[PDB]
Amino acid sequence: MSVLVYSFASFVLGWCLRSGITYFTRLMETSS
Amino acid sequence: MSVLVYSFASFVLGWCLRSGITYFTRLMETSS
Amino acid sequence: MSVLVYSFASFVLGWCLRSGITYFTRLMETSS
Amino acid sequence: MSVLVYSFASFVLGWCLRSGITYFTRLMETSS
Amino acid sequence: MSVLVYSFASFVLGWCLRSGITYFTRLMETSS
Amino acid sequence: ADFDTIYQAMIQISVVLCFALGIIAGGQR
Amino acid sequence: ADFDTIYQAMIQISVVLCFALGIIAGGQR
Amino acid sequence: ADFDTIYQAMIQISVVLCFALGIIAGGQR
Amino acid sequence: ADFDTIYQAMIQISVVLCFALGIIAGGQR
Amino acid sequence: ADFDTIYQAMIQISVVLCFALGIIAGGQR
Amino acid sequence: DPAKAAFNSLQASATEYIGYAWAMVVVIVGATIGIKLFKKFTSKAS
Amino acid sequence: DPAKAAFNSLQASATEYIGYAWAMVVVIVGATIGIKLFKKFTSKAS
Amino acid sequence: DPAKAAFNSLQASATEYIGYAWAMVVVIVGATIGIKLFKKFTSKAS
Amino acid sequence: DPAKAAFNSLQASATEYIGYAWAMVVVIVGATIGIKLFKKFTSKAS
Amino acid sequence: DPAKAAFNSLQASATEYIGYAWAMVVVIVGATIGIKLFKKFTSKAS
Amino acid sequence: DPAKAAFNSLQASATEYIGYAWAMVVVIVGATIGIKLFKKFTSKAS
Amino acid sequence: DPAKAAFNSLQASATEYIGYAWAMVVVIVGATIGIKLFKKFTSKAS
Amino acid sequence: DPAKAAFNSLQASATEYIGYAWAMVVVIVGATIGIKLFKKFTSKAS
Amino acid sequence: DPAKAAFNSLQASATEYIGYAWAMVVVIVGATIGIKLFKKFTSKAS
Amino acid sequence: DPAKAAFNSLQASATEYIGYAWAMVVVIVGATIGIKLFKKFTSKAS
Amino acid sequence: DPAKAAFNSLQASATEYIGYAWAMVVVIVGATIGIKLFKKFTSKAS
Amino acid sequence: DPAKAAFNSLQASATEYIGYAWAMVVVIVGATIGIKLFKKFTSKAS
Amino acid sequence: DPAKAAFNSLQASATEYIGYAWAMVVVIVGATIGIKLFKKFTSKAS
Amino acid sequence: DPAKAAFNSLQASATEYIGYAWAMVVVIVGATIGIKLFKKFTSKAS
Amino acid sequence: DPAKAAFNSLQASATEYIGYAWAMVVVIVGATIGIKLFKKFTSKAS
Amino acid sequence: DPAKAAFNSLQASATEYIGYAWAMVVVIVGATIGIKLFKKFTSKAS
Amino acid sequence: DPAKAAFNSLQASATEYIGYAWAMVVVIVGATIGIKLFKKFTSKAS
Amino acid sequence: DPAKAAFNSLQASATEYIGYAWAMVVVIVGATIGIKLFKKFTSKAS
Amino acid sequence: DPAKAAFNSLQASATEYIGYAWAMVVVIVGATIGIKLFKKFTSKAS
Amino acid sequence: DPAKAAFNSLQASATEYIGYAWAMVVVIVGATIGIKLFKKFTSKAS
Amino acid sequence: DPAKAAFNSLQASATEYIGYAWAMVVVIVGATIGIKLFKKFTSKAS
Amino acid sequence: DPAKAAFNSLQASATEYIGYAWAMVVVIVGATIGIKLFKKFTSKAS
Amino acid sequence: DPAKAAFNSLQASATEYIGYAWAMVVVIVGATIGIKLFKKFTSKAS
Amino acid sequence: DPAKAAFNSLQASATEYIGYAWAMVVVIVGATIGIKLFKKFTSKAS
Amino acid sequence: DPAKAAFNSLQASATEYIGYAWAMVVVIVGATIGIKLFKKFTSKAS
Repeated sequence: MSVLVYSFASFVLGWCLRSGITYFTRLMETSS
Repeated sequence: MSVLVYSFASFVLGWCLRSGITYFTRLMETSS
Repeated sequence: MSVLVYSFASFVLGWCLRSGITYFTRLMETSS
Repeated sequence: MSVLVYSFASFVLGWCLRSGITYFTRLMETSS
Repeated sequence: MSVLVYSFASFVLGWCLRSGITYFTRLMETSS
Repeated sequence: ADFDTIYQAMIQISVVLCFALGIIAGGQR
Repeated sequence: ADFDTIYQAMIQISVVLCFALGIIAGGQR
Repeated sequence: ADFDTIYQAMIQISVVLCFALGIIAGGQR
Repeated sequence: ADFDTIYQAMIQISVVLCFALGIIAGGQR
Repeated sequence: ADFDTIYQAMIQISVVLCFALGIIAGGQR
Repeated sequence: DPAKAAFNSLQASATEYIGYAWAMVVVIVGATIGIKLFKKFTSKAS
Repeated sequence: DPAKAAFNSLQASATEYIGYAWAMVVVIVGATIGIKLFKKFTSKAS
Repeated sequence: DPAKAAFNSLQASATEYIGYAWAMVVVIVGATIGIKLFKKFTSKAS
Repeated sequence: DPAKAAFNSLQASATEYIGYAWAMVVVIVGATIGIKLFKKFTSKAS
Repeated sequence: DPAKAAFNSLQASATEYIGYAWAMVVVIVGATIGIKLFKKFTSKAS
Repeated sequence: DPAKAAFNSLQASATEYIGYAWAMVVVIVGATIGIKLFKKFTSKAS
Repeated sequence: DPAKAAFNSLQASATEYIGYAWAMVVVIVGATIGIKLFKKFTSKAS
Repeated sequence: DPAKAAFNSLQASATEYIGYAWAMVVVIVGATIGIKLFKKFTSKAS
Repeated sequence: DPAKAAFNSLQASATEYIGYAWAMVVVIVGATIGIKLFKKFTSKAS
Repeated sequence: DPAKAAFNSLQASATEYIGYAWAMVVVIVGATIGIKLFKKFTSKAS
Repeated sequence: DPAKAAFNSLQASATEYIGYAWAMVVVIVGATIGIKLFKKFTSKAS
Repeated sequence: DPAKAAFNSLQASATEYIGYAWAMVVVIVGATIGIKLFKKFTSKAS
Repeated sequence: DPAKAAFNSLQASATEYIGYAWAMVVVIVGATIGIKLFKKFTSKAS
Repeated sequence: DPAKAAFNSLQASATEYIGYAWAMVVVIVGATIGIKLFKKFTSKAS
Repeated sequence: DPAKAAFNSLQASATEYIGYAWAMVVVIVGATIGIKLFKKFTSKAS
Repeated sequence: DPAKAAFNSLQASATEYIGYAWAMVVVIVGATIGIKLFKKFTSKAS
Repeated sequence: DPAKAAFNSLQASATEYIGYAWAMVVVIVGATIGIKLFKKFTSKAS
Repeated sequence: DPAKAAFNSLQASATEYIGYAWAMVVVIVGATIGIKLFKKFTSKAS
Repeated sequence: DPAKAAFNSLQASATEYIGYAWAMVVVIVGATIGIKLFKKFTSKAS
Repeated sequence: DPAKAAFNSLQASATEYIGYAWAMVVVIVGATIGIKLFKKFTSKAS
Repeated sequence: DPAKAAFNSLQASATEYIGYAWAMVVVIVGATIGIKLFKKFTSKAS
Repeated sequence: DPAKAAFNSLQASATEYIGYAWAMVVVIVGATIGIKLFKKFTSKAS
Repeated sequence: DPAKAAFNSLQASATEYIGYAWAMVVVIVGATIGIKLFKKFTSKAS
Repeated sequence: DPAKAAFNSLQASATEYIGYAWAMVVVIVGATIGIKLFKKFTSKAS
Repeated sequence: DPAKAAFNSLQASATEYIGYAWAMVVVIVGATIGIKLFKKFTSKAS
């Protein structure tokens, strides 16, 4: 289960890092 | 066929979990 | 060439099944 | 380097074939 | 760690090359 | 376990990945 | 290390890739 | 079965995955 | 070279693929 | 053929997949 | 081609969807133009 | 062929997945287009 | 066929909306025209 | 099907979301049409 | 159907607005015609 | 089955990920639709 | 259920906006109608 | 019902304006008629 | 969870972004409505 | 809530604009009615 | 080269797939743009 | 045909208004003409 | 072609509306001209 | 070439729509202009 | 050239309306002038 | 480059598509502007 | 350049429309001024 | 754990990538929203 | 924090645009109102 | 407050125009009344 | 970092693209506002 | 800043347009008032 | 640099369009203003 | 390093692919923005 | 400066129209005043 846990953690890390950009861009765009 | 069945089940699980977010966001957006 | 032919057939099957949903949704949306 | 060269050629072939559809659809859509 | 470092460098290279197209197209589109 | 075991498993993994990529490609409007 | 080791690891990698492709496919509006 | 068998199968799987990723990349408007 | 060599390389390839799929999934607005 | 043969081929397949995923991620507006 | 059957099914399904679309377009456009013309003519007719 | 057997198993699994997707797609599109048609026709009545 | 069910439900929804919309158009148009004609004739007669 | 439970959960969740959407649509459309009609009638009423 | 209930409510809301509007029209028109006739008939008689 | 064990572990991991996504989705959509409703209703008040 | 919380928060936001909007509509409409009626009657009386 | 209160306040303001218009029109008409009658009577007397 | 830290960072970052959005929305909407009302009132004020 | 504060500010900004507008209306209407009555009464008297 | 043989087989398979896609793309775009041109020109006739 | 019924009802209401306008105009014209003839005849007689 | 059939129907619907509109115009214009000539000729003759 | 077939079909569709649209424009424009000119001259002659 | 034919038909209809307006204006002017001259001549004779 | 042939085909295909687009744009824009100008000039020409 | 050719054609189409419009204006204005002067000069002379 | 070491190395690499993305995102969004705000406010000044 | 820098730069851009826009609004509004008031008073005085 | 300064400047310009209108109206009224009185007095004297 | 060179190239390319965008925005907005203001002022200037 | 330079240019372009517009207004208003006073004073004197 | 070539080509295209557009604006505006001024002066002189 | 050699080979292959993409992107965007600018400026000339 | 040339040409055309209007108004005023003076003088003489 070790490689599954760490591979899944890598996927969640990637979503979290990029989602911060997506939310910032979307909020600022609809804000103006 | 075991690895095919369980790998396919993983794909369907992923679609089902995320599709719940997509439908909620889309419906609420067009609702307003 | 067997695994290439069957793997490619799997890709075309997936495109065909989903494209039926995409076309139906798009046509009905622009229809209204 | 052989498998890299042929795998990359496969990627470029796929982009070229599909991009022809994308450009045709986009141009005709904005044309009307 | 060698294959991880070089595989990650390949991903960043791909993002950098394509992002140049995306930014150019988006800026010019909203410019007009 | 055996080479044949790895071969059969790899083939089944390949077709299920190609189907998933097919769904993603087909869902691009 | 052992063939069984590679087999088990490959299976766990496959399910986690299929889930990620599932999220990408499901997030296509 | 044999190492050559795994090698040839892996190469054929690679080109068909790269083509599918190519279609997904090309279909991004 | 050795089974351990293939095992370690495969694991490192898996995490870097899962991160890339994570970026693609997160960039879907 | 040889373990080294499989190792080198797998590495070359990995970098070309990571580049393709990079193009897909970068083309998301 | 092992997936030729899937393409053939999609082709027979697509022609059905196009018929569905044209039917719904005609009814929605008909009502929209009808209401708009009714309001325009009644105002011009004083 | 091992690949043939894998593809045949995938065909059966695919029909389950596309059956699930269709049952969700129908209801969702019935709701979104109905709220779109609702908002449009109310504003047309004006 | 789930596709036919989706089309039929949306066709029924559209028909209902068109009927309700036309009814409201008549009432609102009648009031607007009635007020305008009243103000016009009351000034001509006076 | 190992993921049939996930589909069943999505189905029960979707019907709840559709109810949420219709409720919010009715309140927003109601206020929008109400304000618009109020301004229109007061101007026609001089 | 949430649609039917909302459509009936929007029609009733329009009907009550028309009632309020007509009351205002009568008050304004009555004063307008009254003042005009007052000035006219006063000049004609005296 | 090794695949069964991997899938069962993934199910537990998936509930964590979908719980994280839901907690972010709720707040983000509460903000975007609120700034959309804000801009819309201010302009409607006009 | 995070979905219910999201719907409830958005429903509360919409209700607040509708109330504030209606208040501003009344004030702005009153001024516009007041200016128009003033200019109309002051010319009739003069 | 915010609209009902708003319509009532607008009609109350309208009635106020009429009260003032009628007061002013009586003064203006009285003045002009007075001048006309004065000139007419004096001319007839002489 | 090895990526719980990443989710916690995203959560603290999201609440900051929502504050940024509301601040910019208020200033842009304020100027837009202000300019529009200024033009409307000056024309009504002749 | 940033929304409430902004809505109150937009209402106060509208209120102050209405005050400025009414002042301008009185000045313009006063001159208009004054000039008209001046020309009318001068002709009636002389 | 084993990779060369795989790529050559893929080239033949690709022509089948792009031939399928083209035959669907043509019909679908012929329908969507025709319903777009239809709705546009009807509204232009007005 | 909802439009046909609506147009017929609008024309019927229009004919009603004319009936009332003609009745009022006869009364007003009769009154002013009567005053004119009375003054003219009495002046000629004396 | 569904397009041709719909276009012909929208043209026929416009034609019938023009017929209804012209009938209403004649009724309104007839009363307007009649009342004006009545008041004019009565004053000219008597 | 499937691309040429798609362009040719869409070019034919556009040509048909333009012809039908121009015909309806002439009929609707003729009615609007005819009503306006009739009302203008009937008042000048009367 | 559909526009050329449409413009020519509109101008031809306009010329038709003028022909009718001139006929009616001759009758109305003749009648009023006749009454004026008759009254004037009879008064001068007696 | 094994896929240079594919790029060369895409390049020769793209220049053909650009020609198709410009041809369709000119015809659609021509009809749209023509109809709009026709309506504008006929109204200005009375 | 397809752009230049289309732009020149749209300018020539506007120029010819202006020619048709001016012809219609002269006809309408000529009748309007003629009828007005006819009624005026007839009254002045006789 | 070999997977632990790979994930820890990825964490360090990820911070480099997200630092690069952030430095580009900031500048790009500063430009696009500024040209959006520019076009919007110029047109609002009107 | 790159996010704060992005927000601050966009907030500064918005503030500059609002200031420049308000200045141009005043100049353009002043000209429009000035022309209208000039034409109104010059006709009243003349 | 840019709006406050703009409204004050517009009202100041309005007051300027009134000052000029009153000066001109005094001259025009004086001239016409003078001619009327001169002709009247000379006729009465002779 | 083996791909640091690629990021550095993208950074130097992005600042060039932003300059290109601002240049094209200024020319398009300038022409758009210029044409719009020209039409507005010429109509106000009669 | 390209923004500042463009905003200043658009303001200067508006200023020069206002100058041209005022010149045209004076010419048109001068002729209008001149013709009206000419016809009025000629009738008053002779 | 392919990017510079793209920008230069688009900048040239924009410049051509602006020139052609301004020419057509002048011709169309001239006709509209010419018709309006003609109808205004012909009525003042007549 | 085997990975180093693979990455270096990929760098050379990447420059070919990005060179191909750039040569297509330039022409395509030159066409789409030119038909967008064309449609926009024609409609602005109006 | 295309706008400067266009404004100058519009003002030149406006000055042309005034030249023609003044010529016609002199003829019309001369004719009516001549008839009035002729009738007045002949009546006084006899």
